[PDB]
Amino acid sequence: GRKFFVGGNWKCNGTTDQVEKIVKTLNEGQVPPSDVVEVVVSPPYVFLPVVKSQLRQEFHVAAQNCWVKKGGAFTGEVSAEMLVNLGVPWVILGHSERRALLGESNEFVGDKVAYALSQGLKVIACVGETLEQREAGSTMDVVAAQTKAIAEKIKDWSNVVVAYEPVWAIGTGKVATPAQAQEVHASLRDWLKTNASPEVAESTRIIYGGSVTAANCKELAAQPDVDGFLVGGASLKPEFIDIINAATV
Amino acid sequence: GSHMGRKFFVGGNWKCNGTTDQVEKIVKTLNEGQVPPSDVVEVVVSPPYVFLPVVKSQLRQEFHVAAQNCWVKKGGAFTGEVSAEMLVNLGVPWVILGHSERRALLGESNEFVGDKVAYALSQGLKVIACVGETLEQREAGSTMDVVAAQTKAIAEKIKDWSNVVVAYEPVWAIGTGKVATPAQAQEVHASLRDWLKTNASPEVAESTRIIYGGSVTAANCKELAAQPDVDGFLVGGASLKPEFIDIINAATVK
Repeated sequence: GRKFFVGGNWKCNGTTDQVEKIVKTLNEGQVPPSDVVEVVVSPPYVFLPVVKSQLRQEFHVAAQNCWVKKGGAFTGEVSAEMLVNLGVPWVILGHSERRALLGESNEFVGDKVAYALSQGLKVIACVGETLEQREAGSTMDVVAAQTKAIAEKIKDWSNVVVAYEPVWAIGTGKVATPAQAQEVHASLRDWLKTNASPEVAESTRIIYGGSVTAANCKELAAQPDVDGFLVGGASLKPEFIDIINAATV
Repeated sequence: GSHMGRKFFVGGNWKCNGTTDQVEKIVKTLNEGQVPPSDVVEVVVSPPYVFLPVVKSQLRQEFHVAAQNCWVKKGGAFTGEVSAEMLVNLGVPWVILGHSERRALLGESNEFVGDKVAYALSQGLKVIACVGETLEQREAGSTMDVVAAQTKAIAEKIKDWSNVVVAYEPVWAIGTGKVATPAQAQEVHASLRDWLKTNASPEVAESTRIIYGGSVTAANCKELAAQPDVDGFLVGGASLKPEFIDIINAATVK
């Protein structure tokens, strides 16, 4: 039904030599065919050209962010139409690090997703609640509000992937387990069924954006409402190849 | 009067503009341009992040590239951001920090910008540090209160100003319908240099380039260059155009 999706978010990491090595490893990696798994890798802006030119054609690149509207007098920002012009097909929007550290609001993220889609980008849209929010019993309230801010602004989900980030397991004493992931993914999919449409809920990939390793990827992949991963640290490692192969689960 | 003269400095801020073929054309025009030698003028061009590779690879030797921003500290778990050490590794020697658009639209605080400048320098980047007041601030009589606060936030975090260029942006004359005269630019630049004299040192005041980041065209660049405390420009829109070459040549006014 839904094609397994694996995204690698490099975050703010990379040197010319390290990028050379990562691309070599990606290109030499033994992975399932493209009808089994969809693979997207996301370098920092400055490495998008060299990665896009060297990367195997089954794998596509994503920017880690883009501006909320048309380009122009926005020093330091990269516009959606700029990325599209460059041939970059994907963008990550609303990552928890940008919501938390760069103050990106629900509404701001929703507007970014809508604008990115309008220019022809495909979007990985991130949602997720904090430990405080989870312990207050507000997990679905918060995730619903984040997702609604996006849903209100778009009317085509065909090029959207939703990533759930268990922010409550970042820097805390808590581990997000596959059972816990599945519970949120199922709840999110039900939210989509009720608030977008049953068709959108059925066809939209919901990927897990918690810690993903070779050690836990297969058990995560086996959860019925987990459609793949947004990988953090392991995306910089040969381990990423093993994670992609969890698609066959 | 001990210090060697300040080398004229012309930076081009492309802002959030650029396509593959346009960027190719811009760089070819720069490469074909007749300009003074590098002992007379220092030229820096600042493309969006995604065009830093191709611009660096094609741009004439005498000219150097700048990023339009970088992150406040060491890299890591900061999705969407680009670290100073990453830029150094890529071979990008300059960065623009504290641009008025980032202060206003991305909410970059005085201290945030000051931390960015200190960290960029610590990694070996050269910095174009931007300051300037809004129309409201200017009409409130707060021009130097605001610019002092912005500049203090940088000054309190660094010792060595050698690789800093300060850009004064008359935000009050950017998009408001007001214009700034070269006389008004000179007034602020002189006041800012006097602030540096007292709050850093007279040597820092004498050696530090203070460049004008208001509207610069081929038509007004020579009169701006003629101002004694204007050491060059941070050019906006004209930096995408052949006109940028004419602006670089205003260095000979000195």
